[PDB]
Amino acid sequence: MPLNQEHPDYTYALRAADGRHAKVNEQILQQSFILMPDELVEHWPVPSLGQLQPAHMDAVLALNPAVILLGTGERQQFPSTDVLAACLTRGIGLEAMTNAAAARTYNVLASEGRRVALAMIVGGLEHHHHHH
Repeated sequence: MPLNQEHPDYTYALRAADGRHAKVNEQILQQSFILMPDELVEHWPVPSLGQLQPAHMDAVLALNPAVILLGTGERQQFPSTDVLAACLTRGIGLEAMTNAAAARTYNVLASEGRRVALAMIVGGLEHHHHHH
């Protein structure tokens, strides 16, 4: 018998990440969130990496992953070198990509079965821009 049961619920799948929005199954997220093969962490109050610090990634470090895929939506920017220090010492593979690219790498790692932390930041919090 498959010994992976007891309220496993339904396996969430990422359908499409455009960079400003993220379509998780049928859920449209427009913020920053952490997806892992354990649960979905919607609560990540870091919409901009200008506040990105191990102190706010502590929750991520507490989960203790092997590789962390950071999606910068469509606005690619690298995390503070301060963050890299904490990652390097633990041996954490922190990768900064776009949501489109991260979705591909996450697919591979999901099939590998290795603990990957998918941190998606979608830079699409705004609405109807200026034209009416």
